[PDB]
Amino acid sequence: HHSAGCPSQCSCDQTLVNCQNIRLASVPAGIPTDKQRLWLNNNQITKLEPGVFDHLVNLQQLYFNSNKLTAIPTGVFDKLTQLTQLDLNDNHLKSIPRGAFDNLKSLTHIYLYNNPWDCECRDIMYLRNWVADHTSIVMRWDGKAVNDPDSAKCAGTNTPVRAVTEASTSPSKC
Repeated sequence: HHSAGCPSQCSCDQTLVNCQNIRLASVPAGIPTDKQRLWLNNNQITKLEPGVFDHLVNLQQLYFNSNKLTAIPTGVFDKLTQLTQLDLNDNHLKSIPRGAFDNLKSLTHIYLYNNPWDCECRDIMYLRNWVADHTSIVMRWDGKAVNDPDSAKCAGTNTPVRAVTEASTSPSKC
């Protein structure tokens, strides 16, 4: 008999696929394409499969904070041209691949804080430049969203990623 599109581990609103807080180790199959909001935060997702969000073209809000991501496939957000809010805080990200955010032209809020950004490695230069060119959308949460471009910080030293000088980075320390 006919059932709803919703992943069975998750809960669904008219506008929201709520998959937060359910100890997921991977992104569930069958996320409906007509929803504008996806919460995958506070899980234990360690990887994003290439192509996972490609059909989710109407998505406006994607929360993926407090997971265990160590890398982002370069083209993973390519189809999310409507996306206005993206939360990646509290993952294990070390850098963003060059051009990863190229197609995210509607973003008003991106959250990047509490990731071990590796500022000794020259791969950090894409994120450095991107933050520096989009400071008005870099946000941290403190009750409400607060615009703070210094909130993406280098692992260990806590210096802002956007202040990193290329000369302090190395291509062989990666």
